[PDB]
Amino acid sequence: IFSFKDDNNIVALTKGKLISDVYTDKARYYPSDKVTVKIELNNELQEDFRGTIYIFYKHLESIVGKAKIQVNIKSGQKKQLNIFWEAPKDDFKGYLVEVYAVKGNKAIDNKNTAVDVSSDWSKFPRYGYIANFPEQSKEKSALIIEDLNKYHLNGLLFYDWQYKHNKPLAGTVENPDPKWKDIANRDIYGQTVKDYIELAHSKNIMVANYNLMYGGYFDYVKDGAKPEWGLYKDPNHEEQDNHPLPHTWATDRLYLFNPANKDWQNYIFNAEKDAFRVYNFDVWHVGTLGPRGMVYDYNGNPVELSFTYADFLNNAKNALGKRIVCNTVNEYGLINVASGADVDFLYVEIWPPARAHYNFLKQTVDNGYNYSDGKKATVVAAYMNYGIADRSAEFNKHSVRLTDAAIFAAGGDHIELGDTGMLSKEYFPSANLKMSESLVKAMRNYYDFLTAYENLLRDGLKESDNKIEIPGIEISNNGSARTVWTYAKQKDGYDVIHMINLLGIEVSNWRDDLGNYSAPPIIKDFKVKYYLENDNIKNVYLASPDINDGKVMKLQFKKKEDSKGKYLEISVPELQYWDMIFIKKL
Amino acid sequence: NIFSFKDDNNIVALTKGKLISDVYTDKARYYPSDKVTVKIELNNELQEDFRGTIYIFYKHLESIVGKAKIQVNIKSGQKKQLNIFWEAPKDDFKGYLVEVYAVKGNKAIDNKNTAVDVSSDWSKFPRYGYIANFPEQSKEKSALIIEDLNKYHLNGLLFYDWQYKHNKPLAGTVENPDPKWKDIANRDIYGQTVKDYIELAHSKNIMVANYNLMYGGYFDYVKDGAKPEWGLYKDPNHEEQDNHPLPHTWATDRLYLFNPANKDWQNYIFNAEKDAFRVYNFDVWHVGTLGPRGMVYDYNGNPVELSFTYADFLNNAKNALGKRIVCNTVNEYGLINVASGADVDFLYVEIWPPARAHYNFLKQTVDNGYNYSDGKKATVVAAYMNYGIADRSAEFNKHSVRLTDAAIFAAGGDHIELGDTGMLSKEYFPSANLKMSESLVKAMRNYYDFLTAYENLLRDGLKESDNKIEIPGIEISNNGSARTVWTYAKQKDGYDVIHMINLLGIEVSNWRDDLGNYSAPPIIKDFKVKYYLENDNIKNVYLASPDINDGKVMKLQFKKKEDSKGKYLEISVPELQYWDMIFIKKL
Ligand SMILES: OC[C@H]1O[C@H](OC[C@H]2O[C@H](OC[C@H]3O[C@H](OC[C@H]4O[C@H](OC[C@H]5O[C@H](OC[C@H]6O[C@@H](O)[C@H](O)[C@@H](O)[C@@H]6O)[C@H](O)[C@@H](O)[C@@H]5O)[C@H](O)[C@@H](O)[C@@H]4O)[C@H](O)[C@@H](O)[C@@H]3O)[C@H](O)[C@@H](O)[C@@H]2O)[C@H](O)[C@@H](O)[C@@H]1O
Ligand SMILES: OC[C@H]1O[C@H](OC[C@H]2O[C@H](OC[C@H]3O[C@H](OC[C@H]4O[C@H](O)[C@H](O)[C@@H](O)[C@@H]4O)[C@H](O)[C@@H](O)[C@@H]3O)[C@H](O)[C@@H](O)[C@@H]2O)[C@H](O)[C@@H](O)[C@@H]1O
Repeated sequence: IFSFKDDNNIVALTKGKLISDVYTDKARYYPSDKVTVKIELNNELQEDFRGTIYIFYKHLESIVGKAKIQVNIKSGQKKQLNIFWEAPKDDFKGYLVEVYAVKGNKAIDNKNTAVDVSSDWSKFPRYGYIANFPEQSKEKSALIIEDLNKYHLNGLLFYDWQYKHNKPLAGTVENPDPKWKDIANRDIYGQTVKDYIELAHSKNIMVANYNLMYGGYFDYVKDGAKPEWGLYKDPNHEEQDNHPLPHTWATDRLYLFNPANKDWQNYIFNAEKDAFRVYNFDVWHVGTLGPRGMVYDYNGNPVELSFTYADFLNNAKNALGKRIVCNTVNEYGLINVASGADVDFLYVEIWPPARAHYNFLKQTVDNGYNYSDGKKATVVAAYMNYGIADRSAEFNKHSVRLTDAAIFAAGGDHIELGDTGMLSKEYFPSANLKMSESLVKAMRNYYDFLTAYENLLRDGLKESDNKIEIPGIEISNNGSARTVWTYAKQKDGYDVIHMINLLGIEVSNWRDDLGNYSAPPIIKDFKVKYYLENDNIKNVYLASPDINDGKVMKLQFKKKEDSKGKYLEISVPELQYWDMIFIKKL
Repeated sequence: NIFSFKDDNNIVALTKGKLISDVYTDKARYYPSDKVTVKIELNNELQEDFRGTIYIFYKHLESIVGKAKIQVNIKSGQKKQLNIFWEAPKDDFKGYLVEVYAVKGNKAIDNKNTAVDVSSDWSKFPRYGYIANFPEQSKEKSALIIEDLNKYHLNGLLFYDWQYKHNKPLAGTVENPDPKWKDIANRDIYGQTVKDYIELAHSKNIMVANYNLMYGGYFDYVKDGAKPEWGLYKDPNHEEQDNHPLPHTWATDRLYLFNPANKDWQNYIFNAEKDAFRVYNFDVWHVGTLGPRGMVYDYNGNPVELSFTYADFLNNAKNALGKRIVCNTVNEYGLINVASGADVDFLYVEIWPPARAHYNFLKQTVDNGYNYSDGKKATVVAAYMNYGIADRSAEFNKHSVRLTDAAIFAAGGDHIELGDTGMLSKEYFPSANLKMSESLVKAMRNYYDFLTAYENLLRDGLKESDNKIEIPGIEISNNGSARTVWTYAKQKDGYDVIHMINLLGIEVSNWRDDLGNYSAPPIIKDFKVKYYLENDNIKNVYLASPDINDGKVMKLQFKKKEDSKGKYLEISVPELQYWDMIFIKKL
């Protein structure tokens, strides 16, 4: 009766009319932790409810637990219901949690959440951000943290919280200044920073401190940095490299330093040590600005910037006793960081206008996997609808979903959600684009999916060369326009096939610069052919954040053979944006 | 066997180059069953008369597919040329090594090799070069230059800055072409030299490519009938047309850019090109691009993302002209778009430091072109060597130039670097301040023979292999890291192939060597390579290198073994200097 085909499942009639929300107390759980599932009921059935709430805990295709609770709730009344569960003992596992409201012998509402059991964020990063630190009650800060925990975000990057790039702590360790100007002359309140950190930590969220690897203000000599540590655009120390900034900001430019200079390292590590002593950050998120052209140290020797990164980052980790993440802009330095630096995971920011094609969302994640020999996960910053980011306007709910399907299916994570809603540009506080209610609802599904299926998306997978066909439909393996983008991967116990619908896409630009993409065409009851070596295939499944909020469905299939060999012919009921087929092997 | 180098009757070492002065062929590529003419130039510098035998062996990978011999009497200080005729075997898209030996008594005293490519079309195995200067000159002089380039088996040549204007390539009319004109840099171009080169190139089965941008026009383009409505703009109000700035002394101060998706621009530039192709018998339009332009808009203020306009422009150009098309995607800007959607003969990528400085990019550029085309298009790379010293009069670094070619060729690529001025040092092809030393020329002859002769093992039906490689005692990498042997494996029908590229003398993984000061790699002799291979139906193990006996295959000793990581072949390698290709023949 919890099956949606079943005549005793009228959920489509009454969806969201009893179950208002479902979420958990934390972002991440240690094995055997108590998990608290929180259910918010709001009876909008215009009728009193006297029934039962069913909860199923699922690991991929399997039921790993269930619970039921009788609940009455009168028309127009609200209630909360908490369900308590012990996280299973296996580390690094994702689960879907399915909640059903049942009256009589019939399911009348359903909503899902997810649970990530991971002892460390670094295998399955789900990075978000906080860009604003105004004076506000701890109570208001707690509400923002609760909002973000809905998406199971397990890391938060605090963007432009610090005082100076070469002196992040305002005041001193013995007496910290409670208020200061950031880079853009915004007011930052230290107590808001501290509150966010504590609230994050109570939900097992890692908190990351943004600063550049190599930046200092116009007046860096006053604070005790030397021109002799600098990075220069010429071999005669005339023009120190720099990042120009708008004239109302705290300094007219950030001057750049040589990361390989040992005096810069000692100086910046000491300044950060002070910041980490006052503000209980877990991570230093080390920013970079990407390739800088031909550059030189003070004495005119050329500097190969990317060759300096790993040494800097490993020394920084040792100096601070904290975790490190480095942003390799446009993959500049990614090979060097992936193979040599003890970073928690890889982080790649795309700046435009190269890397516009959908395939780069996949390929960036593939490069991170290959250059790390499969040891590091990859986070992508890929700012959606960037061409309209100076408009008072909305994120396009279609292109945002396709971009996330592209990154998530490839085994990546997309840094996009935060206190201001969603990122529209590299300056995180810029918030001219808002998420509509429909997009928010999509993101809840997509982030539940990213969590519950993490074991099939980015755990022990290799690329498969088994051929896929979708008879009658144009396909591509690389995100080409007017195709279903499809490719396969394999791991121990499972083969996974992804289908991403670009049939509505005329031009394969993931960014959707006018914010005007449309709903993909919907294909129902079609066939996929998967050319498989082995015969011991008992079951084939599908899950999609577009279909019943990520609930697994068993698919019909047949074993067949034609001129290209043996294959499974898989019956697929529906594709909207993104479907994940998964085949259970031995 | 007196021809093997380990044999004591082979004393080639002492008298190398003292009798066989050169070996080469009449054409760049051959159709199946064409007559192949191998030309052997003798110059007896032995200081005694020679009365012996010249042996020619025709090799396909490990196997002898033919042989010939001719006894020769040649006196001390005499020169003679032999012409030896062979029939190209019937299988298309095959490369061969041609080994020439001078034997006196039972002793081999000299050796020189060349190669032969049997290909009915250049596009599978492109070997692209250039011609940059078109002064007034005799056909006989043009023929000598084509002969020099043919030594390297170049099967296509890009004519760079031959044309009159980027928006009007033909000077004069079709019926009355101007016999000469000024190019974009105000150099004198002679029409007859362009024509002579085209004709000479065709006689050797060399494709000739006409350079011009996709979307460029001179400062006075309105006079020539082009409209600013077709243009590409840096703002949405059509205030400032996008442009490529040029020196003030040149024919135009700048090249104004147009929107390739504008059908009126297409129609105009296709007609302009149609006239040039009616006069000059070019085979290919090599369509230039400048790479990313930032945010650009059409005349009405609509944003244009350039990379997504390329494929359709190129396909329309091909259909309008009836000619072959190639398009350069600068730093891969547009590469996926062209590779997946354009009917180009092959892919072409300029790659630039600092972003793409790492050795890995030489391989990854080729891998991308291959993956994005679903294995259907070959890739050519432009990577201008020793760029940092290229404004002053000097020599190329012979070590970094070899390592760059090893990396490109091993990956299944080709490198556009050789032409009328010697070798490329800048993106402005005529800039020729760097010269190749004699020793580099000698290496390039070897490397281009190797590129041709081993084309079937380098870029014909190969996939990446995940079979483990170890080199005990030596640091290795799969990605061109500094202070390693760069090694990886590929497999095809009948062969596994293992490349080793020696980056042990490299401090920083940077292929360009901007100061021109890279050193000879260390030489590693008599070492072991472990190659973990499941199947044991192995026929033999071979090695070829352009650094060792001019590309001649050697059979290697190996042993079947097993340790905790699985079964492996322990392969004994006599020597690695720059680049070895091991290949393993399956049963
Ligand atoms: O007189 C003293 C000077 O002489 C010499 O330099 C002359 C000029 O050469 C070039 O311009 C002449 C040619 O212009 C057109 O073709 C331009 C080139 O098109 C391709 O290369 C594109 C691009 O590559 C490099 O930039 C990479 C990348 O960098 C980013 O910063 C940028 O945002 C991206 O858009 C860009 O893709 C390179 O730095 C840049 O110069 C190039 O524009 C193609 O592969 C090249 O072969 C081709 O040259 C025109 O179509 C041609 O007919 C014409 O010959 C050069 O662009 C000018 O900068 C030079 O002034 C000496 O070499 C120089 O030292 C001296 O200053
Ligand atoms: O009048 C409005 C105009 O300015 C606005 O944009 C402001 C600037 O934003 C960025 O620079 C500020 C930023 O600079 C460094 O960080 C640069 C980037 O590097 C990191 O690695 C990271 O990945 C990025 O998120 C980060 O932005 C400092 O380290 C950091 O503290 C500062 O915030 C741009 O780089 C500048 O070009 C901009 O001027 C407005 O958004 C624009 O639309 C207007 O141009």
